[PDB]
Amino acid sequence: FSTAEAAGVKVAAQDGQSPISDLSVVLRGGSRYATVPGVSHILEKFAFQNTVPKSALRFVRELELFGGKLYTHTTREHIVLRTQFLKQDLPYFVDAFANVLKETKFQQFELTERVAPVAELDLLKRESDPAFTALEAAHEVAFRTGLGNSVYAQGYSPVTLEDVKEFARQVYAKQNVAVVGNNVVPADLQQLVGTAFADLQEGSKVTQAGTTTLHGGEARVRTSTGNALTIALPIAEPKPVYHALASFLGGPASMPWSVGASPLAQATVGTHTSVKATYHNYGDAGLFAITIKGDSPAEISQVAHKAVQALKDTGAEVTEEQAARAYAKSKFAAAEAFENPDSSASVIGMELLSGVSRIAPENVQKFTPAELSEAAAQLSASAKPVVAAVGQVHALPFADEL
Amino acid sequence: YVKKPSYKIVPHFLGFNIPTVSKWIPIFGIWGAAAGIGALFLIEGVPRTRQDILSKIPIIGEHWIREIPASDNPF
Repeated sequence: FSTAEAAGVKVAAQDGQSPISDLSVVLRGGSRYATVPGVSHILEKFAFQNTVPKSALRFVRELELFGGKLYTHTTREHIVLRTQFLKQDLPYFVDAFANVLKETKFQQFELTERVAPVAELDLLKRESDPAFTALEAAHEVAFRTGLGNSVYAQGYSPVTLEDVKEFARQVYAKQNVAVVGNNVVPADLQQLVGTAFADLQEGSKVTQAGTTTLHGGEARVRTSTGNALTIALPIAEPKPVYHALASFLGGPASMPWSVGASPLAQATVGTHTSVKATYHNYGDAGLFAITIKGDSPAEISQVAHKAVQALKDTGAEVTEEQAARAYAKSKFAAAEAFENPDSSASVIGMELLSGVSRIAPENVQKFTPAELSEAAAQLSASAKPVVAAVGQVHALPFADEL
Repeated sequence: YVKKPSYKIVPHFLGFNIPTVSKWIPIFGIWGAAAGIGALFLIEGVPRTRQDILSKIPIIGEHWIREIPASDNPF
């Protein structure tokens, strides 16, 4: 991805040999920057609504003629708007993004009838998985605000048209916008962005209201639709070793009809439960989480104990074999993330919008058994453990039990 | 490079356009035949229908040329 600048907008493109191009606008407008709860989700859903030059209806009918597709999502850091089309149709897509950022008519009926109902279905689909809920709850406990804001719009706190219009006034500005073009000729994209995004406001960098503060605690989301448990450990100094530790501890199987050779995978033997360790770097803080879902609260409780033990055991000693297995699983995870268009866009988006240089999968550091065990030791000896239980919460573990 | 999709709006009225209607033109034809045959069948008994239309059809037309003998007709 050759990083450049076109009319004040950071543009990164990588040419390829495929008939398919992906163009993504990455906006610094994720939920950590959200003025009011849920506004970044609503703004994401308000992309490709009526603009002054082109109605939502006309856009969709013309997109069907190009056979293009549209993908949008919100993270804690970004809003990502991606289009996938044939290479030759690049100018149309650039101009479409320009219309969205410059000329969206944010109309009250779109919010009531189109945008908010779709945002609500989006969230309900995600929450069907109790593990999603548990990991969301864990961020809320760990960070409270900023990273602790909900990503998604909720019913209890309604977003108004004035909320969304104000946020868009901040976000849709040259200072908060990065363009990422996969299989796009880099010189051609710079020329097009340079003409189309010239009259976009300059604006100012959106910032998190307040510094990131870490907290421990418990969340007990009582649902009737499945059971899950997250054990998170907030990290004050995000370090790349936690990727290796996440992949080492593992949890999912690398093979059909198997349990797996990872410590966390082996904690689920004899139970219909699954586990996944994940590490979330947010630049200024991190979260190391272990999420366990299952149908039995008794089995979840059983696995949860084994999971925290596994982490303690790792803090004791890692073998050389296990450290190499961690390097391999971690390099692979890095590679596939840079391939997947959704995650790819945000990776270069972070490089462009912040200044965090991307770590190429081929440059992923190999951590010795000493470095891995040291990282696990810090986590086992955390002052601020977070536990989010979802489901039959009376039957799930508590932080002080773990 | 393509800047714009290439299309036109065809003339339309009450949700009909010429491409669509043209597909149904033959069907209106057959319905018209069906209505014609049916109508003619319904009035086959009317003497004027026989006199003016049916008796004039070649070969077949003699089916409708029938005379009552003057000996058998009170009127």
